[PDB]
Amino acid sequence: EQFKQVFKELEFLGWYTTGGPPDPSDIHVHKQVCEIIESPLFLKLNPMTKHTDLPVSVFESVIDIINGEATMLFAELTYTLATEEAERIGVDHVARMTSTVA
Amino acid sequence: EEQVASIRQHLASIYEKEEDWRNAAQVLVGIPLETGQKQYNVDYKLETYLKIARLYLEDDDPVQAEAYINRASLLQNESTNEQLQIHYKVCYARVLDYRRKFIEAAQRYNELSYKTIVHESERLEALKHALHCTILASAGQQRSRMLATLFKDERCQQLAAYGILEKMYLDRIIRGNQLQEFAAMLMPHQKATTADGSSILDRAVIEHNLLSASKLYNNITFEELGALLEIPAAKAEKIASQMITEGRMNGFIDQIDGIVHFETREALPTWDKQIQSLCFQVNNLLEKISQTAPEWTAQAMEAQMAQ
Repeated sequence: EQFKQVFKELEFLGWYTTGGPPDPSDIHVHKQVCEIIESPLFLKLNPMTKHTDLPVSVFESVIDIINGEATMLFAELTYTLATEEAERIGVDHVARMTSTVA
Repeated sequence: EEQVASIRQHLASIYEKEEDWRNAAQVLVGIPLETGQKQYNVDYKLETYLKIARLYLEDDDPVQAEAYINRASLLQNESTNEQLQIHYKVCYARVLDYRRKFIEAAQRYNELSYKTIVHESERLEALKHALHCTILASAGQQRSRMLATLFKDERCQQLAAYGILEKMYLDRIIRGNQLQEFAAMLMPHQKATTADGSSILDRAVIEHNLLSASKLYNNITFEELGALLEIPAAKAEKIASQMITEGRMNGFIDQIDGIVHFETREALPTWDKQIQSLCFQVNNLLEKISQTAPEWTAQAMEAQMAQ
């Protein structure tokens, strides 16, 4: 209710969290989130990583029937960084931290 | 009386067993609905109420049946062992389907398709009904969410209508033969045909094919837009003008030579997009190289960074 006042065209999409691989706690929380929105996205950020790539991972819930019960699993998605000149300039200025053609 | 009614019950059921639905009109008065003064068990009354629903469905009177089952839905919540819920859900989904409320029936059937109590064949049948009701539903984003949900399922790959759900969700062109097969496999009550025929499904498929052809073509002639949608050229021009007018497409019609123009993809933004795609390919190729040969990749990285 608060944020609908400021951003009118923006809508709920999913939730995010911090950790490693998806966990049963995450798949339990995803059910409560899915109770609000039919297809919520899941975002996981690893604050302590060891690779040389961005640790952000995006998942979507896929339900399945197996062994006589319904199990909900996570399918990974591929994301791309969005484009905006103001956002790019702000990000570059923040990253750098110190003639007009030089 | 209880025994007197029961004795005729099996006889009437056996007489109806001949698959005679014409007699289903008269069987309604043969059932002892209110003749007893005593209030029977809740389960018996609910079972009678539910069995009257499918009988009236064959009698083609759903308008009163909707409120009739709605008022019993309040008492249906309680005094259920296991199968009352399944029967009530199936009957409600069927009565919603028969009332041309396709989108709500699709959601109900999708929810029904996951209950584990019923058999696997029943689950597949519920999924098939949900898919058909979604496809027959009215255009909008609501139906789009259900289409995406069905597409994410895999149990839908073994249905006969998957080849049309895939093209409906992904914005492809549905040819004539696929639509003919889908219509042949449909039920008579689902095949609505407002006013002069104009079957609603046939108009929606045409309007979807025209919308999907706007992504493959830069500008298409009337004589070949009609041959792509399987309609006369005048009809193609009329439908294109109708969709362009209100809000449903982008483009304009030139009537002199005869051509409808979609978006034109200005040169410079296209150049920027192609630069983005080429750099994306470079990044993906580097990631693949780094992943399929880490030991050589580390040595290669530590040969120009420290150079």
